[PDB]
Amino acid sequence: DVPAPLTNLQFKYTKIFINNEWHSSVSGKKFPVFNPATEEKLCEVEEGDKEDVDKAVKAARQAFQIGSPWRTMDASERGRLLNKLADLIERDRLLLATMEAMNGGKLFSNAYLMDLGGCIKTLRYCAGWADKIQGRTIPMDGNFFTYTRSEPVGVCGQIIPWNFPLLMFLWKIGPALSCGNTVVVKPAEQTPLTALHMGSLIKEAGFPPGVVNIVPGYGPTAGAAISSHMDVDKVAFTGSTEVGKLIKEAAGKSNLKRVSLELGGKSPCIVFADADLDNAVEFAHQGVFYHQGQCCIAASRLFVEESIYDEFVRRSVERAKKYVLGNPLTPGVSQGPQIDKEQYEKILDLIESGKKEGAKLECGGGPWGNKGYFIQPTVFSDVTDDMRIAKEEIFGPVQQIMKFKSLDDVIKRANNTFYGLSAGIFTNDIDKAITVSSALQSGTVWVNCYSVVSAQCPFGGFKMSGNGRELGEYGFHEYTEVKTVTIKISQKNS
Amino acid sequence: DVPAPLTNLQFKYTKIFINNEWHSSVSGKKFPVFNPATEEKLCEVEEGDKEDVDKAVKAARQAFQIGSPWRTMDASERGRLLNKLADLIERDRLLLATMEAMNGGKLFSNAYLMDLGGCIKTLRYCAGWADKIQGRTIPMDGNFFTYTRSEPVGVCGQIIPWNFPLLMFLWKIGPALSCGNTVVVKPAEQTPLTALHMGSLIKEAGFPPGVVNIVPGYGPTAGAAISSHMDVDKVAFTGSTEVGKLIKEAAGKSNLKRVSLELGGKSPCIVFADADLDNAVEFAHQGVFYHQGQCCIAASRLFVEESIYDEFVRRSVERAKKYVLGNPLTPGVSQGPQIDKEQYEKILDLIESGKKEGAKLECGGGPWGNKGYFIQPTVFSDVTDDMRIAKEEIFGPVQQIMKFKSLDDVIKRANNTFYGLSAGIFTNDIDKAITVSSALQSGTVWVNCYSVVSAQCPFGGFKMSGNGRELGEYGFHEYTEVKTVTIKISQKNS
Amino acid sequence: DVPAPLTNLQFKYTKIFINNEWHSSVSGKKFPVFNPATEEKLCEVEEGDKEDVDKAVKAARQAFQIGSPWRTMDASERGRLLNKLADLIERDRLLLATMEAMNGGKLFSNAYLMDLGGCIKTLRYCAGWADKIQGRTIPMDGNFFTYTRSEPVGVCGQIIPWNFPLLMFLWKIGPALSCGNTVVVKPAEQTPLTALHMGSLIKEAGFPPGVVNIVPGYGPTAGAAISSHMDVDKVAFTGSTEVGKLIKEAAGKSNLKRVSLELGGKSPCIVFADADLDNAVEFAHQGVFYHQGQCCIAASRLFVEESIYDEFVRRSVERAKKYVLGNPLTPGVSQGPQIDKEQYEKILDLIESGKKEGAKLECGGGPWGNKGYFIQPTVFSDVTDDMRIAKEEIFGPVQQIMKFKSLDDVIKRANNTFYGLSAGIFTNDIDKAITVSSALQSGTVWVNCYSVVSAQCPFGGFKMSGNGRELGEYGFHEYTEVKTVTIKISQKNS
Amino acid sequence: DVPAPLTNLQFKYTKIFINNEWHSSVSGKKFPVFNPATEEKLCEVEEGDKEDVDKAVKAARQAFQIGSPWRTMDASERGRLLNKLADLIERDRLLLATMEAMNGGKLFSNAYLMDLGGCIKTLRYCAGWADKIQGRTIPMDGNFFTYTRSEPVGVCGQIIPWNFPLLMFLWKIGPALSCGNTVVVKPAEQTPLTALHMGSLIKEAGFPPGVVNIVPGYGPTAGAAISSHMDVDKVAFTGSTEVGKLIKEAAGKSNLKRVSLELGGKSPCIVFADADLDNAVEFAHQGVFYHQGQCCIAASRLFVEESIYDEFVRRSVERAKKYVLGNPLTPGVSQGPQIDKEQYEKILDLIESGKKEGAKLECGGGPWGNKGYFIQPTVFSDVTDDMRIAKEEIFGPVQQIMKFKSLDDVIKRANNTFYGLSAGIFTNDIDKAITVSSALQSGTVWVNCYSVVSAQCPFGGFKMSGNGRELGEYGFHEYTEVKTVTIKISQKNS
Ligand SMILES: NC(=O)c1ccc[n+]([C@@H]2O[C@H](COP(=O)([O-])OP(=O)(O)OC[C@H]3O[C@@H](n4cnc5c(N)ncnc54)[C@H](O)[C@@H]3O)[C@@H](O)[C@H]2O)c1
Ligand SMILES: *C[C@@H]1CN(C(=O)CCCCC)c2cc(O)c3ccccc3c21
Ligand SMILES: [Mg+2]
Ligand SMILES: [Mg+2]
Ligand SMILES: [Mg+2]
Ligand SMILES: [Mg+2]
Repeated sequence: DVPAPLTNLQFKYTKIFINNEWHSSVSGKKFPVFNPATEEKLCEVEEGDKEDVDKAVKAARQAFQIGSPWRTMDASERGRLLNKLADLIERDRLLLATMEAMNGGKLFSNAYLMDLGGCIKTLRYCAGWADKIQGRTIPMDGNFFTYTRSEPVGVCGQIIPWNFPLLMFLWKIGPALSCGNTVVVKPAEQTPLTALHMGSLIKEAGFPPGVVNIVPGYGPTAGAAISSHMDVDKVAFTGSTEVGKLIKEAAGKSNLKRVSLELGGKSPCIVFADADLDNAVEFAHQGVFYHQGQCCIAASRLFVEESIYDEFVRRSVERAKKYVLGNPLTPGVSQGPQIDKEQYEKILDLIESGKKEGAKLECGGGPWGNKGYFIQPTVFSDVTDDMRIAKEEIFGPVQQIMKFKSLDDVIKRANNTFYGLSAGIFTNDIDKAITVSSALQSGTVWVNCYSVVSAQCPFGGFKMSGNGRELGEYGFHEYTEVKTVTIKISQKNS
Repeated sequence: DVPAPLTNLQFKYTKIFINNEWHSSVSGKKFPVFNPATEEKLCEVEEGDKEDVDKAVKAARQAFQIGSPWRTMDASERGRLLNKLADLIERDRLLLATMEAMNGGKLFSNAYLMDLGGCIKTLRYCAGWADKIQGRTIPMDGNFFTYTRSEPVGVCGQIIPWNFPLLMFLWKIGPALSCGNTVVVKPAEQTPLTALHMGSLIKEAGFPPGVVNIVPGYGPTAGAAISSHMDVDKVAFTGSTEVGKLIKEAAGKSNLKRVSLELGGKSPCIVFADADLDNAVEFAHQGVFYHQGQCCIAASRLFVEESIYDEFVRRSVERAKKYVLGNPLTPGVSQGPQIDKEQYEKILDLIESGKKEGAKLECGGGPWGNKGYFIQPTVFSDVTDDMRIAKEEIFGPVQQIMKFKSLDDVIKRANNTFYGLSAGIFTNDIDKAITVSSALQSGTVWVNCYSVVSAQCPFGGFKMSGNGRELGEYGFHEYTEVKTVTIKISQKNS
Repeated sequence: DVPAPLTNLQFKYTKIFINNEWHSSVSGKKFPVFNPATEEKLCEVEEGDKEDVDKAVKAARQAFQIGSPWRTMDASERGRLLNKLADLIERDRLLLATMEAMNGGKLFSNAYLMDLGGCIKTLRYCAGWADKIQGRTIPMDGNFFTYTRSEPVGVCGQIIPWNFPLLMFLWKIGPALSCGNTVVVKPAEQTPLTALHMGSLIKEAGFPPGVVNIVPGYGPTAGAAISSHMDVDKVAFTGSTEVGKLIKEAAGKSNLKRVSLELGGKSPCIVFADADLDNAVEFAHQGVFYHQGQCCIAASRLFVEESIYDEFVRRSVERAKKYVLGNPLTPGVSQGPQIDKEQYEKILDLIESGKKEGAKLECGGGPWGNKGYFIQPTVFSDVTDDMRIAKEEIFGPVQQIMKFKSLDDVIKRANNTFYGLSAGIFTNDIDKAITVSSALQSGTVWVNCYSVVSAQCPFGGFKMSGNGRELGEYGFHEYTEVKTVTIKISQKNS
Repeated sequence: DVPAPLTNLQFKYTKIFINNEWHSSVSGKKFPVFNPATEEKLCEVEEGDKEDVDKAVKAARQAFQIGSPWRTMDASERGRLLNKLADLIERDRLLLATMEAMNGGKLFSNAYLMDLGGCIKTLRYCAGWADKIQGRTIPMDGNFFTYTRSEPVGVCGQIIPWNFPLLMFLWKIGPALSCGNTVVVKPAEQTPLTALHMGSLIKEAGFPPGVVNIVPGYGPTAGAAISSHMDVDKVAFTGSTEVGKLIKEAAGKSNLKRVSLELGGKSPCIVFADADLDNAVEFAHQGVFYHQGQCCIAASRLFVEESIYDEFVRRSVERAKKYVLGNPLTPGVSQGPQIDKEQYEKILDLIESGKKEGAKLECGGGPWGNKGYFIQPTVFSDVTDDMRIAKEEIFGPVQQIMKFKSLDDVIKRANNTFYGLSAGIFTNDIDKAITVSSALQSGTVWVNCYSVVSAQCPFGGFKMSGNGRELGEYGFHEYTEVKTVTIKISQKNS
């Protein structure tokens, strides 16, 4: 039961958020934000750059000083504040979902049910960890009492993408704040608006000034000012593998800030002949087509065992033709646009390369309409490993179906990539489920399912799909810096 | 390479061990110890009773005093000492395996390979935990610094059975000493000898006097003096359910000592029609017949799905006929005797009740030989839930085979017992493996195997099969007592 | 800022709570509940006995069946429900606090601020753990995949006292429910009313029927029916050491249910000559006098170093005379009554024994008024270790002040008791704070403070003050039963 | 019992170690290795470069393949192998200590007692973790079974310095192998020899070929080939800040390899007026002067409260005059040389800058001897924060003494650096010990001691002193890569 979206949405929060106040850009420049389904301008936003990032970093640093309200507050109160923030998101759920759909080209009921649901659940999970992040007491050698503190890391710069704008925002700030950090967040230039609304809710919830700062603007300006900043203790980034390398490099060049990255993928989904086919087809399909193919974890290499290949192809093609393209706020639309022209063209070019290189176009395979960035859902069969569409992250509604016969071969092929974010396996065989999931070089492996992401699980990549984990117990701990304290005593006892 | 067993074994360690010295019993009484295969007396051992336990408890208490060598030693030195002990057991393996086989009625190659191997591995595992048992620092409300210590509990009384005498001995002392406790061990009256040899090695390894004390003797005398003792901080018991109840009652009446129990079982082994049959037959067979059926975890209700039941029965019966009974030191013998007359008679009485209640006797069914307590390997089929042989722990070489046709039924029947020590499930279906293992009320559930016990895993019962877990990470934490220390400070910071 | 208490409170929930419904006692009997400050009857409550407990246990067992709503619900939803319950407590805070003050003889603003605040904080802490209770994956020997499940224990019987009725109620149900158990709760006969109100809020929050059942009634009837019940998996108890022994015994005799206990104390508070005296006097004072001396953790042996003894006595006596006795709902009253006549007389008798045995009565020392169970706040000096008032838990407003000179002596004297719940030390010396807190045989040790209890910390006794811990990470885990699952695989890899 | 050092040492292991075999460099070049006390050449070693690193990386990759001996071995056997290696180091202790002292300029009794002792203890600690590294099972939302594996990361390049060559070698390989990784080690060009001896012992202990590979050689050649390598999964580096930046940059540019760094320091040691002076003088003195000042953690800003500053200076100066410089193998020598010319000259240049900037030269201040790189022990007083000797890591026997009078000031001054490796605080005040240790931005804070480093504790820097922790529980988790496995099931139960 999903309400009707708001239609005549008026914008309010369009400025830089520092110390719980709204500021104009130091330059005075602004940049436009668009609806990808219509190409209309939604509003303009202050364009943050280096000098705005520097103010935000100062604010975050002051809020993190020993003795400050955020440092001396009970851990349990950090938790309380995070739950209050989630209450405010629930109150503003329609507004946020509409806003997210409009700005992001995202199907409204998905934005309402999945994105917003995920935002709330994430924050609630995080809230619960605040007073449960613990250090140790250690029975070291000699007459000493030794303990550790799990302290916050400090000022954390957080740079995020356009595909799940609000959700990614909360994935970053929730764990950081739960652990006691302060943050400077740089939303994607395509999708600042829901993040800016969150600023108003952070203030309303009662967070002290300087605890969250938000600086909308471009990557090589505001983004790079964060990655290179001499007083940012940690940078966390989600985005393209290419900018990820630049972030790590900049961290090295500047102050050796801690780095965490999630960079997208080319995730294999392997379907063995004993799999439940109905289950497998639907999961594989959603796994590559969700949000117009704009998921990091997209099942973009679908390996199907020979004896079921033709049938799986047939069913996949049938499934891919059940969409109605158009405005994602409009009742009955089941596929939205891609986010912007750069992505649209990237994807068309890759689609052309699959045609040129001999893959079999089964459906779709070109643009749709004459307004907004729409691409027809496309399936290719007889794809081979050396094709661009088998190698490169497409980030559009383009499914690749490939054949295998040997178990050892499909594992080596699945693993033969610099990516490692996720993978899926479909089989009813216990032994294969365990051993194949052990052998895949992927951060998450799903078994008889795909795209199952929950706040209780750590999430992130092997190899060039990432450094570190987000969420679960394991993620939390990476927003802490360990301090060992060792005290000389006259006599130690067990 | 299993070497030849020693033959002409001379006994040396036959006394009460306290403060690293050997003592006569206070009464001067001794009790005889027998070889169950031949009924000949091996030697006499000092008969420990209440007054000897009191001496052992004072020794253990003194060794536990704040400022003693054992309390002030580095945790890592506790670990070194445990590893040194394991070296000594390695050195003395042939002698201990021989002794264990003679005293216990145990197949000599099994004593040498399984029991002794397990002793060594258990101690090595324990040794590694010693300086890794850690407390916490805790972000509690208010201007306080709080931490916890994982202290040893103190003086632990440890009462053990006759079926794996040396391995049980090490299962008790290893974790206890790892965590810094002192102990008073009470070996079974049937099988004190390898434990007494262990005293010599504990001394040789260099443990401080009073850290391990061993009081051979009977149950209602020495055992009960431990369970009722007003200065024992914890009792750990492995044995019968009946006596476990007495121990727990004694603890309640005396000084509320902490209690952990492992009490045996009536463990179900469920073989689904989709299972690998060769694998299931062998594991289920070893699962009930191992060590003349004298395993707490014996797979003594074998539920087999109707479509494969007859075949499974036929194959189990054929497998059960491949034994040579005799002296467990003699090459080619593959089944030894039961431990003693009382067990022998309990088993024959239960075999008799199966015949009387209408079970189908497939093979075996009575004694063998003219010396020592031997029973033919016995298989009953068409067993039903209401039969004594389906409800009571038999603890001899007696297999019950029953059938089932519904998943829900067989879970409910498996669970319908006051026991809950272990269970097995044989299937190739992923869903059944996870969901049935979740639904079984048993401490250890094996899938496509049985009797896989390892030091890294916690082991113990649901329901009346026990309280607490032994070994693994979890075991070690039940040999500690948690102390919270909360220190007022002028101002807390995260 | 505390509101005025309700004055004309009408009672509504007076029945047995089973399956989210209100039931008459099977017998039809009822028992009266009184205001201890006035001796007026508040109302009558259904008198639960064995047959009511049996219905409650059946309900709890059915709610815990595999497939039931409570077993299949997301862990995160158990958390959500617990936070909703805390929201309802906040909504009903005035009502509950008034009710608690009236029924319990508790100072209203303490009930409002401390008890109710604690109730809410406790539940919020618990809620946060629900989806963070995790098992393990274990790299055991051999070709196996091994994991553990932290499953709930089952049906947990929970028996509680009259001193902090609502708070103790939530201490029990919060962690149990967070971990997925079902419960049968037996409030104290003196103080059922706030617990019964909680039943209405549990239903209103949405908990499934049978998840919490509440059976008001007496100890040797309803209490003993729980401790002896053959289908209760665990009993948790707070109360007198005497009934604790009976609970453990009954657990042993019946079904070996798991036992956890918190049993009160004789806690030492040690004040060294370098202590801040202002701080120390006020903490020691509150530490023994809070809630009319009716805290388990009462600082009822106050050891003061010789050179400051006379001054500490003087200041303590002055502090003890600053009370206004009377009705705990009345503005300006700072000391309420004791809970009932049995306690009142226990305390008077102990006060008489201190007079008889030669302690120096410094103030108070007898009853007050002629209605309700009021005792004048009493301080004794020159108390010695062999006096009844130095040995026995008094549970009334009676402070014992004792002298020491030697550090080693005061430690041995502090430790010379069967009790071990808590202790305090006041010193500015780092070395003493660490080493003395290590040497004290007490579950919680406070340093330069006293009575600091928070949900993030495990809480419970050494020796005869308890078995197990409540709250913190450590408590949570004791409402779980560990299951190890070991799966045979073709080949294991690290 | 420190034995006499060997004199007439013959070298045997001088080559590149790959797959348990010794190789010439691919170029055929060798490089000379010197004794810094005498400047004489010890031997020549094969000069490893990019092509030799490529060979080592292929070997390590192959040894890491799914199904290899190293991947399929029981975790507990990894532990056994580590303990066996520690046995071999024990056997070869005199030879290794002699070698370490000759090659490193290190006091022979310190090499034998401290360095070698530490090597052995570090490996024993690591050995015990191997089969105790565990993942999780996770109660995630929905009908799923989720678990995590703590897998090894893979191929780890490990680049180490000249100051504790063998101990650093074991600090790197111990945890890495414990967790199941394979490695490529690059010892410092000044000090390859004990590491090459270790290759022989790795082979003798029985590790599979390719599990450890060692490539002696220079930094910008072999080191850089590791940090840039497209098939190394993680680089771990201990050394200068400057080079740490290069490594992190190289990782970003190449394959986003995981990076951990320990980079040295400018560690403050704060002595309050209430401290025990005798204790503080000695710890602060050893804290800066140990191993000719060549410790990352050197207490190189000594802040002393004004009321005791002059006395502290006087006593420090007297202590600094009790050295005999010479060959560190000669009985009675208590200070050896600096490692090499470049370090020697860096130190003299810094000493010079102290004189020029107005520090008060109390003793020492220039070179000594006519052979080897010796510098007089030097103490400067009246040092101020802006001086080169207060800002830069000197890494020679040079003590800076400064004064302070306010707690707030001294914390701010201690923290005002880009380093954050360690700090010490000397005080007897409980409040200061906890609160100042909390406020210091340093990885290890010692209280009333200094330089207490133990295998059970995590060790590493805040800020530009490092990324990540080594050793303790926490260290071991950075040699793992977390994989989440999520399996669809028909119905989940708690
Ligand atoms: N630890 C504590 O917080 C605590 C609380 C109350 C009392 N006490 C101590 O105990 C003394 C006596 O108080 P009490 O008589 O009110 O406490 P108690 O131990 O009798 O009662 C505690 C709870 O146990 C129940 N109970 C009583 N008898 C039982 C039995 N035979 N089987 C099962 N349950 C039973 C009661 O009905 C109540 O719910 C007090 O003076 C005090 O010293 C300690
Ligand atoms: C009874 C004991 C004391 N207490 C306090 O809050 C005293 C504080 C007084 C100074 C303002 C307290 C609190 C909680 O939460 C408890 C829980 C369980 C057992 C005992 C207590 C106490
Ligand atoms: Mg880009
Ligand atoms: Mg018996
Ligand atoms: Mg009573
Ligand atoms: Mg250099």
